[PDB]
Amino acid sequence: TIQWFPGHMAKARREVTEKLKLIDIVYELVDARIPMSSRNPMIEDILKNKPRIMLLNKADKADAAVTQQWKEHFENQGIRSLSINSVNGQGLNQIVPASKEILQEKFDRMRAKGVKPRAIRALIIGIPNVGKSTLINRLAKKNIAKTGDRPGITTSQQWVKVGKELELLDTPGILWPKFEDELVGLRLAVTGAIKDSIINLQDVAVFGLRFLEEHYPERLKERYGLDEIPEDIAELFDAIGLINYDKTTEVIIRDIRTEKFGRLSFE
Amino acid sequence: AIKKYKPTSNGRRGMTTSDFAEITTDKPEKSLLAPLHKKGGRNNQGKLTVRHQGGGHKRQYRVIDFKRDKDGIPGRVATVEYDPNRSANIALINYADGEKRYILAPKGIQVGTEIMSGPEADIKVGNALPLINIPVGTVVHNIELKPGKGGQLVRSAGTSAQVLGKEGKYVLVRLNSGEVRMILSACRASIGQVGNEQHELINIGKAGRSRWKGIRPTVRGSVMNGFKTRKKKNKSDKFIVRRRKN
Amino acid sequence: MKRTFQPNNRKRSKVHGFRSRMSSKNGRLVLARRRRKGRKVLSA
Amino acid sequence: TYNQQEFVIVDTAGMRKKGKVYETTEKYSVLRALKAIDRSEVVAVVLDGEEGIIEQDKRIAGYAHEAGKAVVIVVNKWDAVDKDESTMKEFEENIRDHFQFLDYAPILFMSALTKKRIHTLMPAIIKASENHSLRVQTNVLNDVIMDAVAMNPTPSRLKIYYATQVSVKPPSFVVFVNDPELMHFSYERFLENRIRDAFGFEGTPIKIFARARK
RNA sequence: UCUACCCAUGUCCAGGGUGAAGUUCAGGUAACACUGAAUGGAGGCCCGAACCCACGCACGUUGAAAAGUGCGGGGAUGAGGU
RNA sequence: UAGGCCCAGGCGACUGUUUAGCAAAAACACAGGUCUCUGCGAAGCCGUAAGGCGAAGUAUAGGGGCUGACGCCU
Ligand SMILES: Nc1nc2c(ncn2[C@@H]2O[C@H](COP(=O)(O)OP(=O)(O)NP(=O)(O)O)[C@@H](O)[C@H]2O)c(=O)[nH]1
Repeated sequence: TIQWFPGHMAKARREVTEKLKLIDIVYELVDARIPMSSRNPMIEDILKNKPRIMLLNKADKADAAVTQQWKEHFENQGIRSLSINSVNGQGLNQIVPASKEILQEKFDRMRAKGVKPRAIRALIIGIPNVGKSTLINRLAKKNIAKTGDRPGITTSQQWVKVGKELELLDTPGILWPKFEDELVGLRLAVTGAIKDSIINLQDVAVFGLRFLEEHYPERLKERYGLDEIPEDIAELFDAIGLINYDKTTEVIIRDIRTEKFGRLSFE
Repeated sequence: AIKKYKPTSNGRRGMTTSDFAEITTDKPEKSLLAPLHKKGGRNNQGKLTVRHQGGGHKRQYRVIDFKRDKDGIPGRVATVEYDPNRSANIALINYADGEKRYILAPKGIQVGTEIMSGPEADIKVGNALPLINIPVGTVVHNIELKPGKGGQLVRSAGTSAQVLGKEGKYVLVRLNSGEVRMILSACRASIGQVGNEQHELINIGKAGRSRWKGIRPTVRGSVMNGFKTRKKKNKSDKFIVRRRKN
Repeated sequence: MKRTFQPNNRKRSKVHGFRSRMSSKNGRLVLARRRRKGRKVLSA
Repeated sequence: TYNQQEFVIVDTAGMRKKGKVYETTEKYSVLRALKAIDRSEVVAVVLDGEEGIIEQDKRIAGYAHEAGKAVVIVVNKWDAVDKDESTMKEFEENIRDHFQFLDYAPILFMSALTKKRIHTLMPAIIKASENHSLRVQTNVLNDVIMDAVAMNPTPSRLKIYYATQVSVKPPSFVVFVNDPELMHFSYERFLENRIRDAFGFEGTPIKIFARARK
């Protein structure tokens, strides 16, 4: 099925564990379209006795109501959460005050201990192909990290000193060694975060089509210059044209990630 | 005025050229020509002193007349021609006496105009007069510095100066670069502003056009692994009324 | 590949010739030294 | 006595260049001026505002710094040059560019002729008095050391084992290492900046000593 | 007299493509800019021999040669080669 | 004897130039932008000086720095 787990992912866990002490605060990036399935229990087990905040990046592509409901669900769960758009600063201004409020206890303890306040050390962690580096570049305004439109761009963790106020640690995305629930794997593959040359694209397209038919029948109706909802997939595939028998699957997955359709969420 | 090329190639994107709407001939006059070879920024020792120079199309010098001094003898403009040495255009004058000359072409010269230089000449474009005779408020060019020489100042393309005061034995003039200074009253100047005023809007558009014009590549000093320089006891400082502080 | 020596009679006489040596003082010193040693051929 | 506190002030007749001081034993007074620094514990260096930074001024400030004494850089005669916005930063920035070796020294502006901001000199002095004689806790000082070396794990490899303070004035510190030869002047300066940032330590020099594994 | 840059005078580039400005007729109009048609031959334009380079592989390394050979490759009317 | 073709990300706008003989590139240059000096025996340079380049040119013109097409933010 989906098994992608190279060696740099394995080394990332060891490096994070070996450099855990210096960390003051943790930011855990989670995609808004799939807030529950995008969490990583494997890295969460390592991460404990540390305050953290949930971040919902790529929030422009998801439905506002479901994202806000998920924000409430995280908030009353017992963890702080926020909705952010990395490409254009939407909620980026309200994270430094949150970090200050969270760490104020240790800050005042140290201040009364007799030392000058120092910079906040933050570690950014999450699954690949989420705004782990674009957010850093926006926060530093410098364009210092390398970004790309495919998973697996960065390969080594790096320190970034944002002024005299923040010390950020970046990290390559991490995936659990073995999947358990196939629906989560399908959703992850749809959203990206996988090399896409290791998986079966036809099953991804089938899942997308059936989810669309179940949830957004009107958006499926408008589609791209065709209006039908038959039982099979071959009706829509041969819209615009030997023609590609099923390579059009890529087309089906090509536009959706670019939001040719309207905003949607899978939850 | 300005012609824009269509982007038929990568090297023609944004390239603009002149129009040559004020040219009536394509051949110069054999009499007013002289050889002119190219130097590469070298000198009498052969060593290089000025960088970023050398190469380019061959040229031939045209003998302009910056001194005038041909009083009386009214002249008629015969043609306006293109000159490669300067940034302006030149005009050929067939003086009624018989001798032909070349002068700088002020803006607004039409073929057939009658020009005249001297103390009794009237105030119109193309005439030349001593600074004493011209009244306040006029726009002049081809300013002289000391009597007997020829047109040192304000003779590039689309540049003009102005007369302000008539203090005794001198004249107050403001130059192109906001300078204000006094000039000896016996010097000469020509009425009008130099033509070809749109010369500064031309886009070169390509790396080879500047090579044609004779400019060599410039290498930044970084990869080469506001102090005023005017003399502090220089003469002619008593003549500078208002400095060029811009 | 072009080797460094490409013979030419005019340039040889213009640079290493007798009159070129006699034009300046150092050339005259060279001629004097070669006369002192006794070389059969001098200048070029 | 100032603000119910007593004070002692000494003048030193100025100092000129060593090369051109070939006087008739009248420069014998300079030895007297040098003596006062040894008996003083706060040094005020004075520069003219009308004139730019002269090379001799940097040399004079060297003697105070090498003596381990608190320094407060002072400039006089603002009545000559213009007083305007961004004329504050013209000399404020220029001093930092040229006077790099001393950065802890606060910068004060006052003109004695017009008596502008003269009363502000002592507030600088009293603050500098404390920092030249201060001790930090041994527990706290050690806890800051390995935080610095962790984010900069580029010291075979030099090893840091211990750190503590010896003197009050100036604050001397000794670090026990496997070998002091591995210590690099670039890295030694790096430790000073972290200490100078962990606490105030403003307006006073600091010296770091290194001891072997023992 | 090799190589770097400059100065004055000569000389070389088989063939085939694409079709800018301008001009003429002209739907459009009251005429345009815009349709099309015809003419026109611009370009550090395209494919590619002579010529000039030197990206890949193999051989040779007491070599035919103290920087070459064989098969592919880049530029080829120009900031060109000689 | 005569072109293999199609998708997706970086980098550099393009044509060109570089370590003869290990590195042809993302490195250099480039068209455009911007800062600063210069009123003419100009400012800068080469020369001990005479003598020259800049230029027989004059602020829409020349030296010296920093960036580097053109559309949307600084
Ligand atoms: N629309 C949208 N795109 C976003 C957002 N954040 C990031 N992206 C897109 O995500 C890509 C860059 O993601 P990136 O942060 O580099 O992912 P990554 O987790 O760092 N991958 P890796 O760790 O392997 O380097 C770009 O295509 C960028 O446009 C967002 O909030 N909205």
